[PDB]
Amino acid sequence: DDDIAALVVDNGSGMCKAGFAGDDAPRAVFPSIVGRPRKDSYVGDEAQSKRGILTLKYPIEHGIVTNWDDMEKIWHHTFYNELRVAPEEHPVLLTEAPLNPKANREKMTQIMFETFNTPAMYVAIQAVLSLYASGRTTGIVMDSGDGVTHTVPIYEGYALPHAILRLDLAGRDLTDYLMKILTERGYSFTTTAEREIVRDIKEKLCYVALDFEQEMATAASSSSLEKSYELPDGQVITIGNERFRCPEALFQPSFLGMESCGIHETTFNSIMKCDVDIRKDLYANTVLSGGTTMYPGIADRMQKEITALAPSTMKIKIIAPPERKYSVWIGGSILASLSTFQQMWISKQEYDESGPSIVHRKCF
Amino acid sequence: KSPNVLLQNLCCRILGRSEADVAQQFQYAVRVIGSNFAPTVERDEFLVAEKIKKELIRQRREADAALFSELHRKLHSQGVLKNKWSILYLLLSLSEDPRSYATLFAQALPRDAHST
Amino acid sequence: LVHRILPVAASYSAVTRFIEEKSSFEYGQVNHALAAAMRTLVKEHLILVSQLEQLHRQGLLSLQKLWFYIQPAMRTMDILASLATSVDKGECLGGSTLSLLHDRSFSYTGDSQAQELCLYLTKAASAPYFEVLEKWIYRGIIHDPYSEFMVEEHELRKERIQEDYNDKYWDQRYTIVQQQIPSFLQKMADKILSTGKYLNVVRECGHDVTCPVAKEIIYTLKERAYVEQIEKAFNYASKVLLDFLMEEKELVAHLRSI
Amino acid sequence: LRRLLVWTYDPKIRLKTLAALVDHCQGRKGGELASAVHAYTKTGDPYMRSLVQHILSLVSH
Amino acid sequence: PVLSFLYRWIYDGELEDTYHEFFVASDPTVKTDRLWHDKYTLRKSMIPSFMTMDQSRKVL
Amino acid sequence: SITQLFDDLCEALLPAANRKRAKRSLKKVAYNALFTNLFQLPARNKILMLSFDLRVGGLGPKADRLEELVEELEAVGSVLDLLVQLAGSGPPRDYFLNNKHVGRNVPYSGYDCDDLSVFEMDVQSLISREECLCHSMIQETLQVMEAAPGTGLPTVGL
Amino acid sequence: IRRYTDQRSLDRSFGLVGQSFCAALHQELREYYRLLSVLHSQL
Amino acid sequence: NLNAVRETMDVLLEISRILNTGLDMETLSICVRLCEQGINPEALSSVIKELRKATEALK
Repeated sequence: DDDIAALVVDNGSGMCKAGFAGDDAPRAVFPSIVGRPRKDSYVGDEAQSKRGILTLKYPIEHGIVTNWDDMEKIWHHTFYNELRVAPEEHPVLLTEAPLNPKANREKMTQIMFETFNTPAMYVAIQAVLSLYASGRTTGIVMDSGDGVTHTVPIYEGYALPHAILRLDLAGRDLTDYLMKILTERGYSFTTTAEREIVRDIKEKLCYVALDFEQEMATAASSSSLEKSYELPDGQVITIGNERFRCPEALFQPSFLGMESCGIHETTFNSIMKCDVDIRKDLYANTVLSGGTTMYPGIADRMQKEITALAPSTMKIKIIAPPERKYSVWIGGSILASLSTFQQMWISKQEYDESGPSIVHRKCF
Repeated sequence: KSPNVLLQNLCCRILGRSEADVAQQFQYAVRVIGSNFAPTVERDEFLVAEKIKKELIRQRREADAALFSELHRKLHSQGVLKNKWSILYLLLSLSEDPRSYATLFAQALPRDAHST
Repeated sequence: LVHRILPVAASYSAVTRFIEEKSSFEYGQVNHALAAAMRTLVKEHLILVSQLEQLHRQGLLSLQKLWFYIQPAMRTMDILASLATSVDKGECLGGSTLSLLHDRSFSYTGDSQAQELCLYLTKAASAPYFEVLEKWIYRGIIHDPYSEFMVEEHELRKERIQEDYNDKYWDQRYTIVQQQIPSFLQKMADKILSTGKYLNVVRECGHDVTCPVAKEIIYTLKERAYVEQIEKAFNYASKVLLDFLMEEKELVAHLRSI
Repeated sequence: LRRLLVWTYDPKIRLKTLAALVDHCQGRKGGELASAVHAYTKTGDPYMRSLVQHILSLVSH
Repeated sequence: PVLSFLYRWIYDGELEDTYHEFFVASDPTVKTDRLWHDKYTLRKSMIPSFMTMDQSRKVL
Repeated sequence: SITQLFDDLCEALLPAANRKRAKRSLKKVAYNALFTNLFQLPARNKILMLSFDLRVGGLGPKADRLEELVEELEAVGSVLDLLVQLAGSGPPRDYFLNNKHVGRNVPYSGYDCDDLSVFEMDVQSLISREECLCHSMIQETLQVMEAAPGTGLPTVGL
Repeated sequence: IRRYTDQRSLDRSFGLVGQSFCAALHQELREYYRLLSVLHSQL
Repeated sequence: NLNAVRETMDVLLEISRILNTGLDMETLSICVRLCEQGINPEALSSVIKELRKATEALK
């Protein structure tokens, strides 16, 4: 780097982002999968290409661990295969999704200190890393990915987990609803390759307009939302209207079949549960986050709903980044370069002398 | 304090309202206090003393006109005010009669005949 | 070295006589305002030469230093003596001088000291002229004390001059002087003559000096606002006279009677 | 200060005007005097004009 | 001054001097209903070298 | 993102001449000072106090112009709050004012002769520059003509 | 230089670009007098 | 609309010029877009003054 360098590892559920601290892009980006057939032991592009003779599991699915073997295996293939660094010469910063229990943090550092034995570590939350790129210590962050979603109030650089609203949203559920509605429309969908094609067309070809009603009426009378797509496979599927009708669960959640509230209702009831004195302060720097920036154009509609939420006699100061999927990454990238961050960094001595639970207090 | 915030404190004394509400009058005050701020004419407290006497003669009250003399002496006995002329001129200008003209009555020297 | 400096003293000595002389009533009304505008550089000049004299007593000024200091003066005060000599050589009063300055206002650009000097003198000089213009364009008759304005009034409407001895007063009653045209009003000059001509016969029966412009006529180089004001007045003058003539004492009745 | 010529330049011009009406108007009183100060509002220098425009405001009271 | 003359020659205006600083050489008493034919000759010595010939002929 | 625009601000205050790696390290001092404040009366009255600070130092129309320009600025709101904090953080006549020989309907006030004294300072300021020049050319050469030899030449020092 | 820029500055036939050329020349000659003024005092 | 937000920023430039800041045209465009995100200007006052000092150590 520019000083004694560190490691940054973003353990998510859509993808695993790894690399050394002080690099603005991740040095390696792998998808979030476990080995051991349904290669012999591999995580990466090749494991996702051979998904049909392997198993797919996420280590953190919503903020709970499904299997100790699974979490240690995905961490192990991140630290030893995705980067291949020596643990004595680089300390590691680990991450956990917002609203995660303290015992999970203890189990996390218990894996990291036993299977690799580094002399120093850090465990941080994701929202503090997202806000630290935004150069502030205060704001409301709406993270919406493909396996987690939280509207996180963060005040004084410490997210209060009592006021974070947890919302289970997953991109697997999106792809599931896409399969159900393509079968309702009438379409062969029973294998993995068309799942890859359908996730490709929802990430890249799918359109989200600023208004729901106007474009839906116009495309229902004559589809100007359709465009012909001829892949190199030689398959022809298109409809514009239905792929814009599918992610409606943001406004009305009962379209996807979800039981919990929609996204605007979620941040609306969350700001109802924010303190009245801190409301204007959190709104003075409100940020978009989450992986849904994979198709850009969703942002304008997100800002419109946040403007409709709070009053308009207050002039909104909304921080609007172009890219907001590498937020956890760029947080650690800036943070480990500063030497003020090293005073909250935990050594091996406090882990052995004062137990595991000190990583909950010294790192945050 | 500094004078610039002190004029605001005056704008908050006489008007009850907040200073974010009334700012047109504070703007009108800042023009007139500025650029005519410091003394530029000759100060003399004795003429102002005799004019406080002439105001109290205009009420036909001769007792407080003799009380003013010992108060005017006490102002010089202590001597902790930089401009004795200003506050007596000020208080004389702000008089109110419970119950004339000044083109026959001669004022102070301007230091426009004298070099600044 | 002392010979090198004498042009600036020569270009002072031929202006200060001018400033006194052309400030009297005989020398125009614009030569007045011109000689008064060459006072502002004498102010600069006087205080510089005074303070440089007081600086010299300490030994902080010398001859070479003085020569180096007075270089921008050597341009600006030379140009004014050249201007005064050109005014003296062909004697111009009023509008004719206002052509001469208009020549001077293009004869230098790249100096940028001998441009701004003339650019200030030009706006100074057409303050007396454009206040005769502020009456003649909005009213019927001149109040010119001299005869150096571009229009000159005559009388063919008199006690002893009948209506069949003057026919129409387009004959000689309103004329334009030859060289008192300011030489940039040439395109409007005929309309300038026609305007107060329209206005006086509506003052003759009514009172109408009213206009929708009523704006102070000013000068700037490469400005044509003092064109548009004249055009806007010229429209309303002929409009009011034509509308008055065909309504009261109409030609509609008289033509059918012919 | 160059024998005080900084301070006396526009003096000798104002005063020259105030010495001209005081020679031109000799023995005039009454309306024949307001026929002799109204002959000096017909100047072209604004310095004399704004001076006589003040003197004539004084006399017409 | 070179761009000063080009403001009377990309907008309305005609060159005036006896000391030429700009290529236009108008032809006196040709100004009639026919001046879209040759009336303004292109004289090379007052063409500036920050314009090429295709530019210094198009402005005419 | 915004983290790139802080480095663009880091590029602006750097003049062009390592020297792209000093930039990324000055970017850290920019971040260490951004969170010092984050760790630990409307807009328009703050204009009035500085307009006052002008008007006491004379020069009245200049305050009259600053108020007119912030008036159309009040007709983006967060940046004037930065502008009132930075004041002196950077580097440390016409003949229609005091003349009555020109104008069109020029008023009358008689002589003032207390700006004629600041018309002598109008010359003293010109003299204070052209004496500072003769102070800045005899010093820049006495600093080189006086030393041991080999102080104005780096190649003698090797 | 002083000879050329003085012969072409009494020319009203050198035109307004030559009068700009010359204006630049006069500006450079003023700085040449600046030096010889400072040198004059050290003598 | 981009002509109007240009002229207002031009008006913004001059009143920071006569108050004698060190900010120029490009630093003002950076600072205006940074304030539009929701960044506290009271801290930007500190980071610009520290950066201009640490710049002089390089020269």
